[PDB]
Amino acid sequence: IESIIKTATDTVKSEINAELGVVPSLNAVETGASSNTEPEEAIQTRTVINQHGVSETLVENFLSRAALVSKRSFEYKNHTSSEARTDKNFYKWTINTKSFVQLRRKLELFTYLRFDAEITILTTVAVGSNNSTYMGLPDLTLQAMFVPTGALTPEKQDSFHWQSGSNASVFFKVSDPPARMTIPFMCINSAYSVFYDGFAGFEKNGLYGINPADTIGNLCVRIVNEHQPIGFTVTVRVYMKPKHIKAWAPRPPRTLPYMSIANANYKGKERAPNALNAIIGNRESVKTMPHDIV
Amino acid sequence: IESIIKTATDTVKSEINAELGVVPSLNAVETGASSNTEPEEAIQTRTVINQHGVSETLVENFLSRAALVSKRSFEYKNHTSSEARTDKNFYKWTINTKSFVQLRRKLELFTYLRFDAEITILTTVAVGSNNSTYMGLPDLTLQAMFVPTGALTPEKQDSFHWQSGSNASVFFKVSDPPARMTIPFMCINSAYSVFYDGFAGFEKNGLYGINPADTIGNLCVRIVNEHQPIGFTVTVRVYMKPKHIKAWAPRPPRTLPYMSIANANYKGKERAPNALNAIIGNRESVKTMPHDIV
Amino acid sequence: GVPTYLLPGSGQFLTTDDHSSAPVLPCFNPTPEMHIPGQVRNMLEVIQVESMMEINNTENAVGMQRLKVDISVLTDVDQLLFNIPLDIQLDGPLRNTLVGNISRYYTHWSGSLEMTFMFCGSFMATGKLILCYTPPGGSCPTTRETAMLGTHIVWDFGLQSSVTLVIPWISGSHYRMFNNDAKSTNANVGYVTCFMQTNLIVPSESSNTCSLIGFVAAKDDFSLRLMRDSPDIGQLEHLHEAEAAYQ
Amino acid sequence: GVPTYLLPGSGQFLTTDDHSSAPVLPCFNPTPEMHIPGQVRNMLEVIQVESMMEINNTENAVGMQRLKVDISVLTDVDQLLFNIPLDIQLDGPLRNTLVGNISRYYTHWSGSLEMTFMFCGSFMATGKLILCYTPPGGSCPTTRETAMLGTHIVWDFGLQSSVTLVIPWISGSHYRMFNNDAKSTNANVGYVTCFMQTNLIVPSESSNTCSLIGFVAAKDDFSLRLMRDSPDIGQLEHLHEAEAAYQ
Amino acid sequence: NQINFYKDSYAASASKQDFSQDPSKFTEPVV
Amino acid sequence: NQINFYKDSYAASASKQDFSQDPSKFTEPVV
Amino acid sequence: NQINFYKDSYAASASKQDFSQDPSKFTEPVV
Amino acid sequence: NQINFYKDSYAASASKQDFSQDPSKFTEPVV
Amino acid sequence: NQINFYKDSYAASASKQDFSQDPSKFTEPVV
Repeated sequence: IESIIKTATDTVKSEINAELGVVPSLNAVETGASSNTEPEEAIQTRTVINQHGVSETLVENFLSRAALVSKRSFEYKNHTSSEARTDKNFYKWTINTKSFVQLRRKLELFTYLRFDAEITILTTVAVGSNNSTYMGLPDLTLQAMFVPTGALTPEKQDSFHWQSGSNASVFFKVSDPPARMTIPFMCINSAYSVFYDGFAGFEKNGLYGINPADTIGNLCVRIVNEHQPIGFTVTVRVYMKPKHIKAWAPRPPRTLPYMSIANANYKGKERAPNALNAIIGNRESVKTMPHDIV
Repeated sequence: IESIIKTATDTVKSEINAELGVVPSLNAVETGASSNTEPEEAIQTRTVINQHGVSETLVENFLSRAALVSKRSFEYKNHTSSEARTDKNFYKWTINTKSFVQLRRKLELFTYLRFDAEITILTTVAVGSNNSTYMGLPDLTLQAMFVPTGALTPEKQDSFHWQSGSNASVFFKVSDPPARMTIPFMCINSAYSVFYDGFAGFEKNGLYGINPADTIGNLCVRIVNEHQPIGFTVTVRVYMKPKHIKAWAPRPPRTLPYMSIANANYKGKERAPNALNAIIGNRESVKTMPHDIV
Repeated sequence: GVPTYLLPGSGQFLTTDDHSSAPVLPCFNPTPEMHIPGQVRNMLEVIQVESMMEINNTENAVGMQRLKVDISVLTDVDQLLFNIPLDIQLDGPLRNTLVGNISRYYTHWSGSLEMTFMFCGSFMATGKLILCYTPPGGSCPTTRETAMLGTHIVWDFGLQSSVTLVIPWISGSHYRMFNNDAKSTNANVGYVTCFMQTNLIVPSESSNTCSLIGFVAAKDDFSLRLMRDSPDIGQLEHLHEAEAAYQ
Repeated sequence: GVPTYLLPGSGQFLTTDDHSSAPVLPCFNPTPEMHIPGQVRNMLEVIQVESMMEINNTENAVGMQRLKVDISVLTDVDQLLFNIPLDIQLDGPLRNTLVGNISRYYTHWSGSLEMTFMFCGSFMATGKLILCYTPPGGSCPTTRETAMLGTHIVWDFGLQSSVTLVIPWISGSHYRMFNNDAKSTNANVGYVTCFMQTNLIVPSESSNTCSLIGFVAAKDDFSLRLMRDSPDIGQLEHLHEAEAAYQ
Repeated sequence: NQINFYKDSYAASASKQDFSQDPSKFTEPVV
Repeated sequence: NQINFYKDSYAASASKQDFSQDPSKFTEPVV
Repeated sequence: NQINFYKDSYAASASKQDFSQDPSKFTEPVV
Repeated sequence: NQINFYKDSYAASASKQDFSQDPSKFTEPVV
Repeated sequence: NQINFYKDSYAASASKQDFSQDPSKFTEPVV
């Protein structure tokens, strides 16, 4: 407790400490992690002043890396002519922390996470394969509107829900710096429960793990410009940088590959490593050293 | 009165308050809203310190959201060749608070509103469907000139009223950040009367609700560049962010769908919710719970 | 100063941004403020004012009959007079209020909800109403003995002719979400079930079908975050005198 | 001020950049902090906690048998019980730990690694284990007399039933790289080779195949730089309920 | 926190600091 | 080193200065 | 409120602060 | 009025302030 | 003359001010 240490702690000089009645290396794992330090036993250490880095491995600095949370490549054409389910020059994305396994595993080291989401939207335009000719990349103004969870989301590109009188929207060009915005810590609880051992509704048919409090919202991203005669694959990549991190109850890292966004269902690879019956790639025996120096 | 409260007010601990001769929960609705608080009666509350958010639900913060007020998609071609009524590479828009129902309903919660209008113009270029080929999006410089209400508005793209010697105009490119300007609070009265129970002129044939004092002006938006051989649908989206809000006489929110920009005429949907005879979607009975937990 | 690198959030149009923008008239003095009455500087000033709940909410009730609930002389005790779902952010009897419609401009809300019921019967119409807000987790109580276990208040009409059932703020989270599902733990609020306590007794020359107007307001402990567009209004088509404000 | 020239690093999107960006709600007050237990402000708070090493690491060991090593009553002295490669950033028995998985979010690491072995046998099961971390430069010691020249500890089970072999920080550089090669000078760490010292003696009514659970944590001298994406997880395909969080 | 470099007071940032509120105008407009 | 010019405290720079840490919550959660 | 970073006084902002006025030059040019 | 943020003195603004002049070098180069 | 607005000391300007030099390390490495 009350440690405001800014570097790695230095070790002191250790002599021969063969004292009867006390032994530091003998501990109890059945209490917690052991307190046997380096100059206490098992090594006759020297006094080395430790000036090593700690600010980089801060939980803030651990989780303040802008990693991808929504890579959606939607076509930009006459979608109103003949499309059924595909994204009609717009997509409503439920803002989840779980779409990409890197930042999902990074935030899933902790049970609770209070952070503001620095959402940076990097949108790229490519020409779709139907046109098969470049003809220039157009400067496209895009609207990303943060709709609250469960509120009324637009259904069209010109759906008249894009006025953003009360909803917060950001207009940004593709020939511009990427859209940097800060979604607040908007959870109704005092942290985002990255895991939820419970159900959303008071009925028994609710979904497991989907607390709507920790659901951030819905980024509805559209092209503000009307349709071009040429279709364009607009690949919008929302990277979320979690900032002002306050973390609680650290957890085992996710070892098996993720299967679903909604839950923590597990199925390992068909052989080790990261398999269901064997997280680590198997050695020949207990007495066999892999990558032994020869 | 004299409350400069910055958070939600905390409740105090409440014991059994069965006192004869006084009863807090018994009030008079025939005076106003009741003053029976939580620790007074009907609950034995605990002292919970309330640190909840108030700055987000400030009337300033409620109405300082840049919502759409003028989405006009006008063609950019040889309009002078053969067009009759359509917008000849320019449009004069009477700046009204009432074009889009989101920000219209937001400002129509209050009778009076003193604000400066942060007009942000996000203009998008799309290729019109007659050309049916991309060929690049051109960088178009647009002039938005704020003409006073009733003053001389231009009639052409090169109408010689675009000199803006006295009128205030903003020149802005489509390959640029959107045009951020602040129209002042320019009403001849000390607030914008969002509703007007009166007529504009001293004659009896005036229009009801159109006070020219609360009419902000006329944004005449044109392409400064001369016509291209390719026509372009220029969709200019004026979003108005009302800033320095001072609000007066709060009102019922508009429940029925809006019919006209000019007046507050009403016609609900063909069945509830938001219908003329039933604003709320109907239940089965008074004793029937919709979405009851089962 | 001179060395300036553009941020990733530069050149974008945020809706909720607060940066100072350019004037159009370089020396415009506005008309000075007069003291217009009722200066509104926060939504809580509008929030704590009572507003009629649409308690009846039934297809035979047309207009005026929806804002009141007709409570009648019952021949037997322990019937549900009415039950009100307290989804202030979802479509219900609390939607068409100040607190419901204004809180639907937000996704997250908190605070106690005062609910004042005014008995609009005759003076000689006597009766006790028991109004029980039930915390979420179970079904809506259709019987009084399951209802009085929650936050219940017993109200004799008398001379004051109105009561305030203050719905307290009991929730696991600090706020309650909108989330478009009324079954959720962070969205379901409870059920205000009003029952007969000692039956409504009227004279024969007074109307047996008495009427009750309920209201929901809040207290100063109310709070709102995560502003969103309200689904009460909606534009599927450009209204009249639009494209005539352009011509 | 007014004269501003754009830097070469202007308009770019750095992942690790820390510039303040725009709010979306202009007056959003978040819900206030409650004292949730276990506030984690640095990775070293998670780093120095013990976590099971996958010592067995063998194909016959399925699941539960991998996190323990079955030490048996040997008929002869001076056999290797097990040897653990200490590549905390490479796939091995130290990979599936707090320190291994969290240090694989970094390329450079430093500090002493505590390794606590808890004897999960019977009370009457007696035996001395000699655990020898060997500094890199040579082969893994398969014999005890080549192993005790390094950092060796002798452990009698007794009442405490657990020992901590603290692997010291002896390296030429200040940090050790990941570098994807376990043979390298700046990546190979040493070998923790555990041997019988005075053999494991159990009674006939106790289990001869006793079991040992080892753990690696670190001390407060641990440190991590050059954050990278961990190879423990990997996305070759968009998971389930993605494209259903969009629909 | 204000970058109002223009000469007009109406051109400033949206002043979300008017925390003074009087609900007794609308809640209790009596006596 | 902070260019937080916006009116919200949540919009500030990523505060990589919380050097206070207590490993005894998780290492030694005893007595 | 002035971001005049150039070395010429004529390059400054439009000085809309010359509130001194004398209408008696043109209204009452007598005695 | 100088926004010289670079570390070299030669990179500064054009110093149009050297008002000292001596015409008697060239007008009267006598005695 | 330094516009180091980032939170890392390694991100600063190229410090061309280390004028201290010791040539006797390499010129006269004797006695």
